[PDB]
Amino acid sequence: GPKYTPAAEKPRGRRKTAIGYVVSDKMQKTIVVELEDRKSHPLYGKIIRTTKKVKAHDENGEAGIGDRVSLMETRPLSATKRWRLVEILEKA
Amino acid sequence: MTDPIADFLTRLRNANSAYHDEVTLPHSKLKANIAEILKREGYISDYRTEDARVGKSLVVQLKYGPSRERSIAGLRRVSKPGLRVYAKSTNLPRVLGGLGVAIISTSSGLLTDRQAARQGVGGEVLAYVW
Amino acid sequence: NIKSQIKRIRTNERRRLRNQSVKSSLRTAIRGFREAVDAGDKDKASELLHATSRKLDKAASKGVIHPNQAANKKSALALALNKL
Amino acid sequence: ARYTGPATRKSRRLGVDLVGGDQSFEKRPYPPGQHGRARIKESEYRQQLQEKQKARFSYGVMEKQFRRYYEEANRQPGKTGDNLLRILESRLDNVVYRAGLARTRRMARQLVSHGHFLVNGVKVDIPSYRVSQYDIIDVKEKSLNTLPFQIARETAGERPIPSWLQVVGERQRILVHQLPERAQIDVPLTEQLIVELYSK
Amino acid sequence: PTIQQLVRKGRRDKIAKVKTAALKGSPQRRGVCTRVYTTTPKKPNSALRKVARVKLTSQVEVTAYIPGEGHNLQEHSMVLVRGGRVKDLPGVRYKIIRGSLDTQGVKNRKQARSRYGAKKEK
Amino acid sequence: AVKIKLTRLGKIRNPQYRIIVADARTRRDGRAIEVIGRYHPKEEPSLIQIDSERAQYWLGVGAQPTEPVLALLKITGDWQKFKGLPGAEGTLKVKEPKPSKLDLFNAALAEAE
RNA sequence: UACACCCUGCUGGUCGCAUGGCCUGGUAGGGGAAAGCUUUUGCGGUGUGGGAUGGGCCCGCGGCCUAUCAGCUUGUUGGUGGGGUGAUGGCCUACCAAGGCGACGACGGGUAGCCGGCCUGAGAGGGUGACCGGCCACACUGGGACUGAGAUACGGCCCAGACUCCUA
RNA sequence: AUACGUAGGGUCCGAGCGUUGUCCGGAAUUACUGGGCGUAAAGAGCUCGUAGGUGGUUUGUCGCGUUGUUCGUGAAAACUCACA
Repeated sequence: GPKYTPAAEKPRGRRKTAIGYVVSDKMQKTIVVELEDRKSHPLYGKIIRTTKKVKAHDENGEAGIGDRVSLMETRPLSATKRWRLVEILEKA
Repeated sequence: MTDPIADFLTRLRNANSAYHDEVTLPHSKLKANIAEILKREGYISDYRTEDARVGKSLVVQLKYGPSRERSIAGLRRVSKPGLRVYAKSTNLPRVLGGLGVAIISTSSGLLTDRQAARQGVGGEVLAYVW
Repeated sequence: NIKSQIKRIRTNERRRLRNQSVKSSLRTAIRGFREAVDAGDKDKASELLHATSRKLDKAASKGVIHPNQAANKKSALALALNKL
Repeated sequence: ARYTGPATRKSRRLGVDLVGGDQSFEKRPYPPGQHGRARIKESEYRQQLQEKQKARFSYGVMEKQFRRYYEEANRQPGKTGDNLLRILESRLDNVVYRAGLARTRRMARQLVSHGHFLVNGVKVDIPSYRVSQYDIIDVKEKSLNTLPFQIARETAGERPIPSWLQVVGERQRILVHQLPERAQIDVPLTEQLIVELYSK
Repeated sequence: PTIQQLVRKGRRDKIAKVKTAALKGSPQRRGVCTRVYTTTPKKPNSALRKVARVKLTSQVEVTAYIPGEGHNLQEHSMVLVRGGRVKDLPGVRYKIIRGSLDTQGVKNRKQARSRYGAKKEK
Repeated sequence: AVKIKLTRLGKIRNPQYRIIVADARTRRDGRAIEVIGRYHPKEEPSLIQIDSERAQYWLGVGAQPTEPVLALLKITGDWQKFKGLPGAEGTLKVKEPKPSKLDLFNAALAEAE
């Protein structure tokens, strides 16, 4: 038979992507983004709404304070920075 | 002031209980449809909306039979603020074991227990009257 | 505790002792290539990169270093030559 | 396992026929002892306890085997009162007794003790054996030729065979057909008290 | 009551109300008894009840009752203490098993015949 | 590597076996990747019921049955499909026909009357 | 000798998740192996392409208590370039910058392996991780290293103590 | 003294039968289901307001919450139904 036998494409993607607001675009190639949750309480039923301060990598510095942006998770790119700013749709 | 629909139901309860044969109300579409379905199933006599303070006003006549007896048995908002309530297609509660009727604000609009059971969508129930 | 495998003890001592000299020699060659590249001489760097791409590839074919560490070092020295 | 005492004293205490034809119990219907005459502090507790004790002592069944009867009856889809009476009317010794082939409950108890019966071809020395519908039943010849068992089989003028049991030949073949039905059992005092008490 | 305030905090039970304190909730412990002096029960129940104070192996010093009529235990005895509840006596919530490690069963006990360490009559 | 194994089940005196596929480094009763058969020496015909085509796949990728597992494979004729040397045929025996639940009482009634 | 493979220089096409991915891309330069025994059912060796299964890393979410525990934080955070690693990544390291974490409870004190489950309870709920199963951690103690595809290496090793034993 | 102790005599259970230890429910005795706070437990001495929760009438959007649906999915045993 052929010397070379081929491989597969392992359908890949769907890295977690969500809409956040840039809030601490302060450090070089670095932004901090926040998210919203709306979850029914396990016991009572009072839907609580909380947040989360993810750290994202901006190689370009496009974002800024209070911008409605989107983020996809990457490979771990540093100690607490695991997000890629893509599909920006609001500033300020 | 926090809750308008609870005050709607409280006024219905007091006015019917205190033997009044009518009640007047501001006309926000929510309570409008609540009283609309109420007369639809016949726990009240008839509702009519006219013009008032900047909005409009709905006036509700309570159905009383041969004596001063109310077809309404009672009213209680369930999906209140701070405890808003959602329900699904399967476990659609049966009011008074199924005797009564309820309000369930479906994604397709507004439906009761039996209607939503015949159809099968859920998401938000409200007060029930029996 | 002694149980029917001191032969493994001697085997592992030998296996980890040969790699000591092998790794010392390879690291000395790599450091020499480092002085070649930092000195700014490109012919010596090219020849040392050639020799080390031979040597570390041999060592990876042998049982001293995993295949990919050798490729990493080969690429690093190759770029060090390519830019000097 | 097995109890020891006779049935006359328990008959008198519980105040019901446990032998069925106990001459001495009707001779002394009051409970045994110096104070069977003395009136009891009546309680529905006593009513239910008397009911369950009559049920236990009538068939030769015994208490721990009796509790699991109620538990499995409650596990059944039907109402527990029906299921308990059905299963208590579904015992191997009960099946062979209602055919009129044993003059006493202890008759069948000691018969299954000895191994004088056969269900579907397998010998079961276990009175707690369950006999299903359409089971083939037979009696061994060693007991068949025994004199008192000859009397029991040939003078079987005892209680009639219920519709769910059918002795269909000289081989004492009790070709069971259906379950003991509530409309067919003709049970002694009911068991709703047992269900209500145990459920609490 | 302020569902949100429940989310903030709340909904804990009141108090354990512990009963046994020998140790480990032990079905029984063993130890050395002392101070076997008899004290007085409540005035309406005028009598005198024989008790002792036992230092159990659990390294706690508790008060045990001596049930029955006769006793076998004395000072420096390997008494097996079990939990009990004697409302007739103040602060006495223990007993010592008869027919056991140290204390011989109560002599000629026949109404109980299992308690009080009364073995089977031959 | 990978091996097709017999794993033990049932109570003490009567053994039963599930034909599983698993790593060697596991134990006799580890997490089965897939149950592909079952077998019981205790029952009369040593009756075996095997998921066939999954075994075909696993033999294709290189599953290596245990010695009695391989014996069972031959007992099925499954080893005559992946290897396919003579072709696959029914090799295992079967439990005897035996009467039914209803015909027993039918015959009993016929005998009685 | 390999070019089946890897590294580099350039470059064509192609899919994109941005790093990039695919054409054993190509090109050109460079480099990388092996085995015998045995007649004997034959067993065996090297390299690569693929399966299979075993894995290694990261993340969503779930599940102790205690401010009579409210500040914590400098390799901490981000970037850069490297060292190192199987691969990412302050993992490490030189510089740069000052961030980052918390009342939606940090940082502390105490406490505990955890789940399929099991048991009670009508239900919710509550209590447990017996055994049978699923993983993890640990194998005088504490530090260190080894090898192999793979090591807290329980019946592998060294070093610092403990303890014990033998002792010229 | 039918309560003690003793005898019968009776109740029940049975190779068991009682005692201790622990957990759940009964307890609504944490009251989400399913509690209260004038006199029984419970409105700080009184203000404002950060955090937080929390919302008037009405137009269009989004469908996050929420619901509807397809599928992957939740080892075996679990536990149950049904069969042997």
